[PDB]
Amino acid sequence: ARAKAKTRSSRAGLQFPVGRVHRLLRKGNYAERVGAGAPVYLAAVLEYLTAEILELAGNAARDNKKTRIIPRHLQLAIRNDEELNKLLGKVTIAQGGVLPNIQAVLLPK
Amino acid sequence: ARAKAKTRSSRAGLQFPVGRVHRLLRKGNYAERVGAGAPVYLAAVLEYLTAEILELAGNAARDNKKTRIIPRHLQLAIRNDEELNKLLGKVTIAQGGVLPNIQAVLLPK
Amino acid sequence: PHRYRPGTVALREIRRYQKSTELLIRKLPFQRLVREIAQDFKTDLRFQSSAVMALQEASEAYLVGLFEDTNLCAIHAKRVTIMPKDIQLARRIRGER
Amino acid sequence: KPHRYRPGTVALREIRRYQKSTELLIRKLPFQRLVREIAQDFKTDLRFQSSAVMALQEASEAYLVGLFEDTNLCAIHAKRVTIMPKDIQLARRIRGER
Amino acid sequence: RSRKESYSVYVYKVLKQVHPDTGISSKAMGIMNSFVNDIFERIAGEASRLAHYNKRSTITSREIQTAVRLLLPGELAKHAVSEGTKAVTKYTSS
Amino acid sequence: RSRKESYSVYVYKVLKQVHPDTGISSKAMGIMNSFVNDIFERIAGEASRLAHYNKRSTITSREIQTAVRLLLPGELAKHAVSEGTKAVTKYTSS
Amino acid sequence: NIQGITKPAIRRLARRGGVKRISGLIYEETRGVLKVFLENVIRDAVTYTEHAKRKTVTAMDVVYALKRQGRTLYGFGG
Amino acid sequence: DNIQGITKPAIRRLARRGGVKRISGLIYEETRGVLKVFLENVIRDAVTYTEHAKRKTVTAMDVVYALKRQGRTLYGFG
DNA sequence: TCGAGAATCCCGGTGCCGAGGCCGCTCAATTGGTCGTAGACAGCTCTAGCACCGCTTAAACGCACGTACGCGCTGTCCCCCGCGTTTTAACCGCCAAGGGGATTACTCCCTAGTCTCCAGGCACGTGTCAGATATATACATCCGA
DNA sequence: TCGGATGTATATATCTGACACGTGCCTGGAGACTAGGGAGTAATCCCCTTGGCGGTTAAAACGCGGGGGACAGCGCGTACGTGCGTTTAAGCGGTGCTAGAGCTGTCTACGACCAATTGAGCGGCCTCGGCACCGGGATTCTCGA
Repeated sequence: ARAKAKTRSSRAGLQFPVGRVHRLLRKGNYAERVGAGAPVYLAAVLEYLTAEILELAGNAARDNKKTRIIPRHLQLAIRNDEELNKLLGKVTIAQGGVLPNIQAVLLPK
Repeated sequence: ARAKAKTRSSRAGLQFPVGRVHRLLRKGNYAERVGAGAPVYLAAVLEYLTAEILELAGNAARDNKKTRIIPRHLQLAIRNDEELNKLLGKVTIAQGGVLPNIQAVLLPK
Repeated sequence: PHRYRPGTVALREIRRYQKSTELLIRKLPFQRLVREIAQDFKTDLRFQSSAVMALQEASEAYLVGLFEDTNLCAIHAKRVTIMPKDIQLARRIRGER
Repeated sequence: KPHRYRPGTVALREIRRYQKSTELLIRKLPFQRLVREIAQDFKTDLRFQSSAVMALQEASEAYLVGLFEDTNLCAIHAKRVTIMPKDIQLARRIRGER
Repeated sequence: RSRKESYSVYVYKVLKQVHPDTGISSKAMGIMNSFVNDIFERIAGEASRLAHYNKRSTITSREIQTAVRLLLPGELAKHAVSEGTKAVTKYTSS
Repeated sequence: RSRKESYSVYVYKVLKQVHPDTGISSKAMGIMNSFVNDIFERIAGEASRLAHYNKRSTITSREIQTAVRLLLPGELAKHAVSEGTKAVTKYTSS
Repeated sequence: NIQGITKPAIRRLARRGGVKRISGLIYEETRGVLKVFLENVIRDAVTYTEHAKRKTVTAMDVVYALKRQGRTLYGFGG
Repeated sequence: DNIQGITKPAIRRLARRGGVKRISGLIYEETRGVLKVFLENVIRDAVTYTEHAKRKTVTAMDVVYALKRQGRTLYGFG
């Protein structure tokens, strides 16, 4: 008799998939062999970054009285943080726009 | 009776090594398998670029009454060209210096 | 007559256009320009619909960034108008020339 | 009466002198002390190879020379011949380091 | 007809934990997919280069940790390292 | 004691063909070694990415040629392509 | 066809950039810069298209060409 | 207080190689801060490489890799 | 437009240390077979890209006026450059100790490769509610008297 | 300071299509097993990094004088902003055709792997000439009367 199956994500306590990450690592020509904890580590890091971005974007969307999230909200969340703007400083987000900014010398007297 | 050995470089009519390039491609985790003509092509390109740079550097060395080539000559050859300067635009050469250049506004009347 | 002073409507337009997210160039002329430029590298070429959209988005973002740098150069020169020399200085420092 | 050159002459003479040579222009021992002082904040009881400090000094000199080359262009654009902290700040902002 | 795969399921599952009453549009979902793929490629490439430098033939959690320390800035790196260590410890404990 | 390898012999052979009476110093030879290694790595990476995009598992002279075209500017690319094609033809002749 | 990029469009782009007064000679310079940028991207896109032995240029090709020059774009696959 | 070992004459020599004719008196303090930031950024990565390799000595290869990671390739040291 | 002074250039001679060639030798590249899969070619199906025609209207174009901003010219003062004198520490040569980088054996635990079996995730269809759009205020901001 | 005029934020009503969710199915991930080598640890050797001491002298620091460049102020004129009336072409909708992308099935040549065999490229010596330095004189650039 074979025991009931149990996904690796469930025993790692995660929501991102470990098996798919393992497969992508193996078929990506990154090394000859892949260890057993590397997919778990990579999945946890990816999940944490996704959670941070989503929290900021949801706050931005709720600020302007909306229920859904759009690229404008994502861009505002990314550009108003200091570390995320450093991590994604060479990235263009389609349908995102720009931040409001006018130089002080141009305003009327 | 095993016939006399003959290097692949000799069959290709080249001076750069082909077998070593083949081994380096095989052990660099670039793909699963490597074809037969790729090392020959790559070695030909490398030899061409080396010959170009060396010809210019030797002209620079002879321009200032020297027999040997030095990093200053390499820098002069690279910077005075247009295409090599574009190919090597983000590179620092040790003991090379700079090109002589003074803005016209700073010269005396 | 109710003429506004010079510079009021310009600031109003700045405020209006830094709040929206739509494209600002006409799609048919941009498509024609893309095809005309492409025809020099290969003949009888076909384009997917989303490729032109990607090209337009990248072009608009690049131009907006360049104008942002040009404005800082012009202010550094104690001015409020932008000139071709400002664009040239910005590009030279950015390393495109 | 003693002999004196006008302001600006010896400056151009030095520009020509240093744009032709290739030697280093900072003192080895003070630079080494500065590197070892900076390194302590990340790990204790570190050792350095002889060539590592040379590589660091080469990179630093090249970086500063490029920065001054851009600052001069800013200063000339402002209709001046004297460089300033605001010129350095503008050059860095456009390059994207700030 | 071949079928494609994405991270939409997992992104939705994560979003429902931080904001139980919010939705998302298709454009935003595509942007999030691009973000995940790009960060994956960056980290994997850095780990591969480390393994090549140290004459090793295996990619391990030590390599992933060093790549994260090299790529992420400031407090993001600290929190990511903590999350990864906790996940690996929990996985081993079972 | 381990022994290492470099491109000094081939660089010297190339130099003696274009300038039969000029020597070279050790610092300049090191600079040439760095140049050759850098160009090799660039081209190999570009070919690997191309082969991955087209869902293949082999690296060929076509991939090398396309990588050269993408990496080198202007007349350099044309001359390099001609040199590579001539070398491959001569090698396949025997 | 470069004349199809109009003065009002360039003015809108400048307003989103945040400028207040525009000189009369800006427009020709802008057109030249745009042309150079487009040529540089499209050349690599067509090289990718030719390698796969196709007659159609795709968004994947455009995204790869943008990424090769340090201008990564999100929102069109990848 | 080792940042004072970088002196005013040395900064002037660097400027002269850069092509500067006149210098104001507040440049030196700014140049010192710029250099400190650059050195911190490179040395942190070099130490990270050393710590992964499990050594107690910084080598030239660590510095070269750290510089290359920041888009500052250097020739002539390995 | 010319003389005096300071700086840079040219040249002959000495001396030394680094480039360049030679020898042993060992390890990596060459040759000869065998085998299994990756890729090349043909045939077929159907998506989607291109071309056309009418119309409605929002944007582009062109002209006229005037105001405010760019740019030249003057004058003042203070700060930075050039030079002489005193002080400090960088640099070179040589001794001495030992911390740690590098290499060689030995052994074992971890990862790759197979095979069977099942549930997670994808394609597809369906209904309703969040958001877009029109109209009517109500209110804030600018401008000249 | 204030009234007149214009632009913008806010509220309410009504439609519509995209998102959120079931449902069937199929292929890719998990459970169980075997085998072989990558790496972890202990021991030893010798190199290269760090610390000290003294002498010479070149660079750094300090003070003084003066000239020229930065900066504020005023005036003149023309180039760009704003608004109105006429013209042009983009956007939308709907028809219709076929070029080419995408998938599937056969088959064969080429790249991987393994076992002998030998010569090319690396490490270790020597040795002579290209270049570094010194001293002397010649020519050039700058500055003031």
